[PDB]
Amino acid sequence: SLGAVGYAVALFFVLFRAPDLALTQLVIETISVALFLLCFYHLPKFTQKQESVRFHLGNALVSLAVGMTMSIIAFLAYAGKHFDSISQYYVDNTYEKAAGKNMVNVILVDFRGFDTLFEICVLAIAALGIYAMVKLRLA
Amino acid sequence: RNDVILRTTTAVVTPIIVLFSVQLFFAGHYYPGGGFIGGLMTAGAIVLLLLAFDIETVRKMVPINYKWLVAIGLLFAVGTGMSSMFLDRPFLTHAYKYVHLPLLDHTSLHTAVLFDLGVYFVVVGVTMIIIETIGESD
Amino acid sequence: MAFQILLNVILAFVWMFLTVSFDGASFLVGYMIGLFILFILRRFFHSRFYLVPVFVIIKLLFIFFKELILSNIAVAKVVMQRSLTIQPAIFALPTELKKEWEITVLAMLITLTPGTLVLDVSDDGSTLYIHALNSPDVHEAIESIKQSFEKTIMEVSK
Amino acid sequence: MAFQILLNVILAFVWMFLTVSFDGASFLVGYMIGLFILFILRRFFHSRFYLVPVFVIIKLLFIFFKELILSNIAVAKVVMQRSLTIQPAIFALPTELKKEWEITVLAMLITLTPGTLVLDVSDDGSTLYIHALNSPDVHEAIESIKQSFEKTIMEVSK
Amino acid sequence: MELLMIVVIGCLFAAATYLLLSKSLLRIIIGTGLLSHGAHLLLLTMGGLKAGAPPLLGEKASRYVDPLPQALILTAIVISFGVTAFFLVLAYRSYQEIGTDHMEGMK
Amino acid sequence: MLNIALVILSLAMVGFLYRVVKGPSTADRIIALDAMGITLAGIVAIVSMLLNTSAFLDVILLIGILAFVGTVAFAKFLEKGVVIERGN
Amino acid sequence: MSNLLLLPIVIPLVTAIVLIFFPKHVFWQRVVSLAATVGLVVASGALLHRVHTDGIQTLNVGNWPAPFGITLVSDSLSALLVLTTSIIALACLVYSFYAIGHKRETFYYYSFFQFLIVGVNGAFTTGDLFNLFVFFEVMLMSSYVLLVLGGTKIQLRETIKYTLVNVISSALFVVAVAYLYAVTGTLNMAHLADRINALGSSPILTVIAVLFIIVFGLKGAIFPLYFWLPGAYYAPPTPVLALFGGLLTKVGVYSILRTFTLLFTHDAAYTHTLLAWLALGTIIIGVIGAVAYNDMRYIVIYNIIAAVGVMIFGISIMTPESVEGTIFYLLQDMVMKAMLFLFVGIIFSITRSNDIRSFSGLITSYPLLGWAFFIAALSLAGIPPLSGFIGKLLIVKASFDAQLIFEAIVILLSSLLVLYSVMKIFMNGFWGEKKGFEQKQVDGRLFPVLFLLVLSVAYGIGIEFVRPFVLDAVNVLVDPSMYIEAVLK
Amino acid sequence: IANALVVVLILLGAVLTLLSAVGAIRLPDVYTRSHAISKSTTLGIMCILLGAFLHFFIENNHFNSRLLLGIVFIFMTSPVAAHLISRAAYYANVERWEGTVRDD
Ligand SMILES: [K+]
Ligand SMILES: [K+]
Repeated sequence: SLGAVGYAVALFFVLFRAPDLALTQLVIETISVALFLLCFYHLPKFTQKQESVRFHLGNALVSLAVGMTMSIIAFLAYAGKHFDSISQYYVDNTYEKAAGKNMVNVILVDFRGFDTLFEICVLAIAALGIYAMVKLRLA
Repeated sequence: RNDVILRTTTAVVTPIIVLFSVQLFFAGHYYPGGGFIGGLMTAGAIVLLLLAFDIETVRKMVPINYKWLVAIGLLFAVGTGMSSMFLDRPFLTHAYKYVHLPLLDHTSLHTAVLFDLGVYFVVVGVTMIIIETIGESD
Repeated sequence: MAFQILLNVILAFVWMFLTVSFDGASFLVGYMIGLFILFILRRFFHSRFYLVPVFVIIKLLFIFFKELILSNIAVAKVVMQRSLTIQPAIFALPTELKKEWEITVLAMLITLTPGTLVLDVSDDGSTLYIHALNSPDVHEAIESIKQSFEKTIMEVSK
Repeated sequence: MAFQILLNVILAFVWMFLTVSFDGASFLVGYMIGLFILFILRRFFHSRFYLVPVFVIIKLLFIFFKELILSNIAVAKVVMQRSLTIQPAIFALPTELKKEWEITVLAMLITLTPGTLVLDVSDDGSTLYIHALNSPDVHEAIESIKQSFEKTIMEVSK
Repeated sequence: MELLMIVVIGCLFAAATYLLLSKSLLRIIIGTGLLSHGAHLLLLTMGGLKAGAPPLLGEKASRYVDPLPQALILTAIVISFGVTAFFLVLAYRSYQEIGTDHMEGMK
Repeated sequence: MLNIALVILSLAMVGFLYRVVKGPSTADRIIALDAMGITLAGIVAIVSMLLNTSAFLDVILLIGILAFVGTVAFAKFLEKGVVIERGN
Repeated sequence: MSNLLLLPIVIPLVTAIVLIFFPKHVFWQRVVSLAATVGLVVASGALLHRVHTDGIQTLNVGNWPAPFGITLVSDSLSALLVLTTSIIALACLVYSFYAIGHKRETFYYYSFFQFLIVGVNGAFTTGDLFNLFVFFEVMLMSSYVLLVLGGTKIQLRETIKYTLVNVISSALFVVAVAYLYAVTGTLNMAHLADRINALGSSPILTVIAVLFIIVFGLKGAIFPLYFWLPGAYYAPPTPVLALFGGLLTKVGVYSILRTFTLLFTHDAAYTHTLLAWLALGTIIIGVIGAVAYNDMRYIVIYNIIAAVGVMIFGISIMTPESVEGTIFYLLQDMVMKAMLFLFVGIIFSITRSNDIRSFSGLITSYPLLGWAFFIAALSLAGIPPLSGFIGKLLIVKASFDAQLIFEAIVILLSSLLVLYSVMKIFMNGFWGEKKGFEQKQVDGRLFPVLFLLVLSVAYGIGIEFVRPFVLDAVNVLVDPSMYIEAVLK
Repeated sequence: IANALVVVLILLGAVLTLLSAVGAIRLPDVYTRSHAISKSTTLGIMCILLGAFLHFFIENNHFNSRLLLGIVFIFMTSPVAAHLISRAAYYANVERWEGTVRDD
């Protein structure tokens, strides 16, 4: 069901006119669901028992309060007073100043490319850390 | 338990995945795509080769270690920034650049594409490190 | 069978170099001339004059498209039928096919045939098991169909 | 060895078709991409990754040119020499070469070698007679030269 | 249309919060995933959802969808994937060496 | 028109979802998920015809290659343990 | 030239990349990381002199103007924090040379070190909220891996806990950026500060400011958001822990500081009384935890919590004297908490135990370490010839000048209780007769601790040298008009 | 949209996919469902993609080769997917709905 949530968020990205988000979302959700299925089938066979989600009333009240709180803050923020945006510059100068017709990629590598370097760094740290956790077993 | 059908359809399916990933990578500035999705699907082609074969056979077929790939792609992005720094400009200014290796004399390209190429190599390397690290754990 | 095609391509290159014009029209003219020349020199080659494998792989493409349409019409009349009528089967068939490429194109053709589905090609390349959807309807007629299919696959590879 | 070259050409065609531009530059780009892809898929083929036969036939072309120049320098110093010095010979050599193409490229190479001329390749494809211009000068050294030549001919065809 | 996206990201937030407050670790990582989906959809929604062309200057439309929130979302997606893959391999390691899944029992 | 084809594909995806919920063995659920992904690719093609944009065809070929890789991965999983073997 | 501002960011980054190629060659790992950290210290000192001589340094990353690209801004406070980070990193690196075993540093240890200092140095100098987000995840990802590296059961468990908390807080910072983008429409600090001051009478800005308090207080442990930190910092090894206690919680404090001195200035009464009560709760939680434990690591952990509470209470007053006092206290507290974790590590190396009740009599065998810990304890408390006096003196003076008597008395009694905790360590551990330990010669690792102690003593003596930097920092914090006319040119 | 062939291709692919779905529901065994799903949704999705290909080729004069490579890929890959799931089901000692004369 988390997989179905991921693929349908990708279908929202298609439907809200975001092609790059849809491509990356589909591939990343397929890889992540494969990692969840990795994590499932190595559960220990003792004390497993495959039991349902236990109902506690305080957890349900806290969860409904969290969801309705962020819903009402999103509604209050989206529907108030505002200054418009700064994306007329990016649709006016993606081709006249940079060399591109795509605008998500030109933002990612040219206008704001200084933070793409460090998400590359985050992925590098993540892969090196996974290698280090699996290989080092000093105990 | 011979996987003759799986191996032969892998052999005829892997080139169109590789062409699709390279076409996603080269057409990034003008159409959707980029280093991210192209690197992820190059890794997907190598994943398909991993599913059809062993773990030693695929590193025999593709003789790369991927930790050097993520390091060298990080170097490409940082070096693009440094080459921007030396010529009286701020870091990652991204003007044009001629490459005559000699290959296709004086190929004039925008230097955001080598930044994308660093993105590409690190994505391929990270995905392959994760998958073949989990695979040979036992 | 690919050496003759490569040889025709490089003879078209030699024809384009023999003049001083480089264009696709000169490439087609040189390819036609090289086709005639390789028709003269069929004795030295070993396999076949190379147009016959081209026409029979066009034949296999048309067989793929036609058996796809016939298979989906058969599934259409099975599903909308009252679904108590079918009779399943799993059966073996002997095989003379040696290389794994012709074995997988036989399997991919016979999967997409109306009423059949492959499971368990044997470890030896000598028999192929297959799941028939309708047992008394298509078990000997479709065996003649797959004998004609593997006959055409044999005459691709000479 | 020609199937891989044809496969690289048609993958370059697929690359030119995957975009909408048709030009030789895109053909070279697609040919380089297909060269990398066929380097990935070397396991399925049987003969060799196809660059090594290309480099060794370039090696045979250079050997042809160099042995031609050396042969004409040797004939130059034989003819202008006082012509009472040469010693003729006709001798046999065993042969492991099977197909007639490698036999005739061996014969065309060893004709053009300094001090040798072919006559009577045998009816069996097993021995080759040859006329040496200088008997004590080149009869065992040039036999080592032709052993290296037929070694290179063996490693052309794997 | 933004109201409907608000009332569905609220349900994603409530579900994520309810799964994070559970007793097993795999439910907690599933709640992490749902919280990430809710945050990314919230970035897209609060950027605006008024109809225009996809952000591509080849299409010569009069008005375009906002390009900034899509780039911010793609940054957040690749960062969230890195942390999620790390945390899943970490949960695998803790299953292998400790030998239990009960989060309250972890002491 | 195109809306009729979307309704028909949506009801088809609901049918494959009914087969992925029930169905005793795992293989029925796998084939239902494969067909559900291919139907999603069809929905993306028709909504790209509706939006009058050529900006989503890469999504279609991506859904095809992802569906094939996922199905061969889990079909390798049901057969004798591992999805990736160890070196000899 | 003008790229000097990137030299705290670029120099460790490059270093981390070139440390990936040779894992098994530990000698060259040590040599390259040591030389690059020394170059980092020299470059940060040059940046601090650069921002002292002429004005505040702004650099657009591309050649793009100020709203539309990423802008990096170094004022005097960020340069001071970068230099303090550099000194702490050098001392922790030499302690890492002597302390971390062979097996843990064949597996990419110094790379993760350099990525952590990349994350913190990038976080102190940025001019965008979402770039600050990305630097938070660089920092946090490297801290996850440095916490888990080695793979014993304890650091597995508390890596699960720490990772869970930071994932939740990362998603909350995403939704805060989303809300603020929907209100304002921009993403750099200066231009959305101008836009917030153009519509400052709206309640949604107060709600989003409270949400940033919750996010940054999950980052640096405030009450009631502190609960992850005791077990998480009880897990890692000693130089990793010194890095964590010196650097990680103090960038949340700086982010709160920049947020409420730059962005949210209208309707200040509600936000400042909220900050005052959260800070008082933080101080009380910290001193209760410091009194409660007979365990050295827990004592230093709750002293981190108490000092963060004192700094937040200094932030909660919009007077330049309180801002000056919390800047002084911030710098010395970073240095001092790194120093105290290195002391705790040396003592654990000697005793093979962490229980105060288990050992006594260390002055008779380790006199230099004992009197160094004595001076470190008295400098932590705030005794006037030592480091942390002028900071809490200016905080107490600015609270008395704004009529907060009870809160100033809480600050002074907190100073008393933190002195009691560290002197409990000194009096029960070092004094007494010899029963707990066996004679073992320490070596090498004592000297970075002595270097930090000498710098803290010289910091306490030389306030007149280190003050005009802090004066320019205060002049840019209590007036953001200079900040927004430096960037938006 | 104005073409008879494009409309009938789109609707025929849609209806044939729905036929694949009702064959997935109604058929009693894993292998009969493999038959129905494999062949019918393969031809349905290729008819839909051919319709979209022809629509963008006609009313925009844009030749999109990605759709053609998608058609060739789906044709190559969905029956071998059904083959792999059916062999995986057969090797799991799974058999349903009154097995006839069948050999191992
Ligand atoms: K997120
Ligand atoms: K998402």
